[PDB]
Amino acid sequence: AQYEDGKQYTTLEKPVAGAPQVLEFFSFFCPHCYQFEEVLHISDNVKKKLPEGVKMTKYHVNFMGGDLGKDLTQAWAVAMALGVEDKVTVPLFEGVQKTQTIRSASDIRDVFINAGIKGEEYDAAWNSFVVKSLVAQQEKAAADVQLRGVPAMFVNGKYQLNPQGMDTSNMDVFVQQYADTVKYLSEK
Repeated sequence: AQYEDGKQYTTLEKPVAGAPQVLEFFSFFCPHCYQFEEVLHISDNVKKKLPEGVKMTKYHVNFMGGDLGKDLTQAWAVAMALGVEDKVTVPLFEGVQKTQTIRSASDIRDVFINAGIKGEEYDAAWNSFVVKSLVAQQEKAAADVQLRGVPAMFVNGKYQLNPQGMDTSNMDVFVQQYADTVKYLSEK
């Protein structure tokens, strides 16, 4: 077949019930994640090819970057709670990996302030139980699939993308193969 288990994707031998339809994991410390998001725009090209009625979820992970890594998982929870993912993703990635100006929770907070989120609003969210539950959801989802590396994408808690079985000579062509594969898995 054109799409085969074990080449463009793998099947979880332990399928996760009630998992989000399309679930992406990343870390702001993850170099391939910077490429995925800032250069390839994987999330965006996938969403644009998803069937109607299929929603996309993206979660941060703790297992890179130590203390600051967990702070970023909580910050990403704040981003999700406030609905400002599309304003803070680029400066968080560039702050960690490009300028290396993010070294503390306060530096993370500066990114949101510069993005126009009010200090009181950020602080209230940071300390909120709604954000605590969002941190919990992120941790649970990664735990459900025994997650050990990023970037990663899962479809219906059943299938996991396998980009290493793909031609990367042309970045455009790789991205569309990735997206077409997610669409195929979504219709399975």
